[PDB]
Amino acid sequence: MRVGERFTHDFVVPPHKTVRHLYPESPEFAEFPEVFATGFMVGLMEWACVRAMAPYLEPGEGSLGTAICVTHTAATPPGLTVTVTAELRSVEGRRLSWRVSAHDGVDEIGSGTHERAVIHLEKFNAKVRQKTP
Amino acid sequence: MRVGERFTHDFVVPPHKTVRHLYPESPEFAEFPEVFATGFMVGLMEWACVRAMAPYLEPGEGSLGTAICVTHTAATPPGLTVTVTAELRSVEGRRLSWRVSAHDGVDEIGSGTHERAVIHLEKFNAKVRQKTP
Repeated sequence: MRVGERFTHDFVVPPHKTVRHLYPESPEFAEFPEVFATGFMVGLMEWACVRAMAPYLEPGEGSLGTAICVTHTAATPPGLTVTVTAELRSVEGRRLSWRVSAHDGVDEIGSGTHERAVIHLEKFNAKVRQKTP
Repeated sequence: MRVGERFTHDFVVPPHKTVRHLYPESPEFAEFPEVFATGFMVGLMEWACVRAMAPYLEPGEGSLGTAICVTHTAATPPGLTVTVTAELRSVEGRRLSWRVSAHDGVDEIGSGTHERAVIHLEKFNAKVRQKTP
């Protein structure tokens, strides 16, 4: 995969991706404005990068997000379409860095960077099960 | 509200806070490992800060996350307790900046900064309506 390549991905925001839906178990978020949650915008940014990566993984491999650095600069109600642009900045071993950017058809809603690590799934899964209570 | 003020928030990770649960609409996340998603980790760090700032907000005020910049350095299967620490690093009028970190009892899982803005809830909510389809 080539540094500089861009992938864009569109998502109509449903009613259930507001801050109250991220944590339905939180009383403290229960009365928040009905806007797209930062944690859901982050997942939508990961989703874009994972889709861009998928052609380049060997069977048995996947990836996990290892860092996120983004701003969230305008609020998005349900119904608008959020487009995420993921651009490859670098590949160093199993580490990929992305520039990630999102716009709701009205405003830029956020941007910054995201890093992912390529993992061997069977091995990672067996390791992480050994910390399971 | 006081700079260097610290809040701890403990949360037992349930099975439904994996990558697959953040976006059940996504075929691409369907076979990810069953570990605590970044977007849910972001959410939990935001929840810690909203709890800490609550006793300082005036009636009719709330807040929104305006930036998240964190690493995610180890994985967490359901069942472990994630403890988030939120330490206020600056307040300048409406803008609060927190140093956030989380550990799952076994590993430090993540570290960085979270910014939030105090909003006038009626006035903000009116602004969301003028862009609601």
